[PDB]
This record gives sequence, structure tokens and C-alpha cells, in this order.
Amino acid sequence: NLLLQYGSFCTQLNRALTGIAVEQDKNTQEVFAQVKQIYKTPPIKDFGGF
Amino acid sequence: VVNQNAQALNTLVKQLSSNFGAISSVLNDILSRLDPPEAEVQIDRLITGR
Repeated sequence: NLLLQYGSFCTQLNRALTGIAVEQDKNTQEVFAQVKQIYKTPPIKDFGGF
Repeated sequence: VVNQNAQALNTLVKQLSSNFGAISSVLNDILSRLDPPEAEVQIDRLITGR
């Protein structure tokens, strides 16, 4: 009851935390998901000696 | 960006109607209803909150 008269500081804090937490998935997607198809290596390993 | 700036400005404007533990949000009511040498203890908390 005493906290609800202080305004909406906690709404701003929750919004900031949500904005911080939502961008980690965006960072991971933009770093690792640059490929469109899942390529598979051939069973043979004749790479010229490498 | 436009929406977040607008909502931040709107939140800042709407924060002016909070009580912050004072008798009322209206400054005129505080300075008129209460006796002047004892209204400072009500003015200061509102000032600090704003």
C-alpha cells in the first residue's frame, strides 16, 4: 500500500530488464544463424591429406 | 525508437501526479492547507521524488 503511491518506477525497471533479456537471443541469432541450410560432411575424408 | 521516446516522455509527465508520501500531489493544497513554517517536511519529499 505504501509502495503503490510512489508511482511507476517498478514498471520502468521491469521494462528495462525485459529489454535487456530479450536482446541476448537476437545477438545469438545474428551471430550463429548466418547459414540457411544444414550442410553435412561426406562420409569420405579425402581432403588432400588435411 | 519513436515509440520508446514517446512512452518515456509520457511516463515522465505522468510521474508528476504521484504522492511520494505527502498529503497530496497538488502543491497549492499543501502550501495553503498547512501552516507555512511546518509545510517544508511535506514539500521536501515531493521535491526529492520529482
